[PDB]
Amino acid sequence: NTPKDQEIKKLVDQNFKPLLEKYDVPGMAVGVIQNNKKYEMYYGLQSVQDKKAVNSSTIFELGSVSKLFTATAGGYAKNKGKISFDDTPGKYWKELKNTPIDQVNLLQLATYTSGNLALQFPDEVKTDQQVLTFFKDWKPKNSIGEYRQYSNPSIGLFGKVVALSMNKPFDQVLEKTIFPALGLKHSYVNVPKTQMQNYAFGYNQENQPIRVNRGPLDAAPAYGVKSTLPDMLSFIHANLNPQKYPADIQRAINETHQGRYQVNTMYQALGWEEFSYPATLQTLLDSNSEQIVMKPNKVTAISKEPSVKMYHKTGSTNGFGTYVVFIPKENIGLVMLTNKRIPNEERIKAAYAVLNAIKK
Ligand SMILES: *[B]([O])([O])[C]([C]N1[C]=C(C([O])=O)N=N1)[N]C(=O)[C]SC1=NN=C([N])S1
Repeated sequence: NTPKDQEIKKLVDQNFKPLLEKYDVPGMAVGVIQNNKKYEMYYGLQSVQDKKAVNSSTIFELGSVSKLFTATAGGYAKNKGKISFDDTPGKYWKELKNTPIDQVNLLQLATYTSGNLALQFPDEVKTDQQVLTFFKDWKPKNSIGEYRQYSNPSIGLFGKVVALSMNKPFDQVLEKTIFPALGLKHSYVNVPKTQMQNYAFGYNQENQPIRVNRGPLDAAPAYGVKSTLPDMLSFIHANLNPQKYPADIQRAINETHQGRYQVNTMYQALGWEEFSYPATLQTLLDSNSEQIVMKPNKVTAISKEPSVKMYHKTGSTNGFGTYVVFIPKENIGLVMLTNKRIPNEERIKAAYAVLNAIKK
């Protein structure tokens, strides 16, 4: 026989470890949770110049996986009566009243269906007034609610409206409310100086050490969260077992599991991307295709409400890669964290092979 932990370690060795040499990745953390049992696998260095090994205290930048905490915070404020998904941003940011952006509702902002919001804020938009001027000068292009265009400013305005409804800055909404409620003790929007020695360097395509740039404050809901592998395994555990939490946090997590519309085989939930399970590999790869990620796509109402579902989300900054995935019916999830970007298809393919080969 071979113990289950050695079986998972071998599968991660055969599928994820080759990616380090293939893409010259300094460090990697891979974690699997199955039936409430966590398995952690660390590779390489969190800092090349310091020869510091990746370990359970290593803090990675989550990139777009931050959007799952913004969605959770949004579901929390919705179930606590602070917002309604039918509300518009001008209701909470009063300066946006009687402006074109005030016709899009909060759910449409969180699911990227405003009809005229690109992937990124403009480069010059950085200060608080510049973000307000951007949304004030916003004008519609496509019919509101009909086309999904993956957008950081879109969910950034949603996260900003969520924070205003709780009378707290967004970084406090996560670090004072959502992170403590989920048991995450090493997840940050702003890493304190006492934890900087655990903050890994990220590495660009020239393997130069880099870290994320503090852009507009309203970009943190889009890609500004940093966490460790044990905290992300706890976060996957929360999505698998929402009953571990009081009602409003439990309903917040379930809110992020409810698909809102379809784009081909992809269900757009709150933050999470949802799929019928079992999913083909090409279904999961399609979700990160240039056509889905970079272009506007007409949305369709959900036809098949999936009874058996699975969810995932890719995330990247300039020097980090992330991938999270879980399947509720199999009580299993996976997290991948790297301090260098690797193609999204390689993260999806490697996790697909690991999860399907793990004996249930
Ligand atoms: B998110 O990860 O999806 C989002 C979009 N994205 C994906 C990728 C990729 O596949 O490599 N790159 N961006 N991530 C971001 O928007 C990161 S924005 C940053 N601004 N400054 C930095 N140093 S990272």
